[PDB]
Amino acid sequence: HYIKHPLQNRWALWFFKNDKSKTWQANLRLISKFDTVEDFWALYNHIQLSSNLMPGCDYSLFKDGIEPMWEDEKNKRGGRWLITLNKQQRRSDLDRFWLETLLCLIGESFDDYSDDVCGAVVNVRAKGDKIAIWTTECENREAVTHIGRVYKERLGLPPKIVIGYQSHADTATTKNRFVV
Amino acid sequence: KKRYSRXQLLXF
Ligand SMILES: C[n+]1cn([C@@H]2O[C@H](COP(=O)(O)OP(=O)(O)OP(=O)(O)O)[C@@H](O)[C@H]2O)c2nc(N)[nH]c(=O)c21
Repeated sequence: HYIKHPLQNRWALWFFKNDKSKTWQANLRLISKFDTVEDFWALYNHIQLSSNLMPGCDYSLFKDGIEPMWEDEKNKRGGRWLITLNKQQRRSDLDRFWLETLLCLIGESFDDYSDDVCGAVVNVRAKGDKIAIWTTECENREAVTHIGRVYKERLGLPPKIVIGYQSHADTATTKNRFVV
Repeated sequence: KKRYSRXQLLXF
């Protein structure tokens, strides 16, 4: 209890402020970095909930040294598992899904495919909120599909409900490379 | 290597 509990990885929380007068990259803001469980909660418990963000804003949680953008060396050959949520329940459920996603990352829930995880992003959007897990290599089928399945399970989505993975290259130029 | 379950993370 008196000693801090180390995480496997150091993580960085980023915030994207919707400001149309600036370039996309200039609207990114590094909030803080942490590498223990206690320091995660100290950060999480004292920042604004996703459900209280303005539309067009994002939070991103990425491994230290990976910027939360397509162009990063660790993202550019990769892709995302994308979850698009109904608007009605944002007040009720966005925060829960985002926290569950954060806990998957920091707890290293993806087993032997932890190295493939880059981070996660929540987009607060008028057309529907999105949460996604970003991975490093779209060609790594085993890793991508394991991460997908574990993530789907941790969100509680049933067997019927299929989610899709798309490469960042395809998004930035959309079909699913993989589904689980 | 360093893994935590959801319940171990939440009890903090
Ligand atoms: C994640 N991302 C988003 N953008 C820019 O922000 C725009 C919106 O991308 P968005 O991810 O915010 O999706 P949104 O829901 O707002 O719109 P969608 O395209 O209909 O899903 C993109 O068209 C890019 O101009 C990005 N621009 C750069 N350079 N790098 C990135 O990683 C990046």
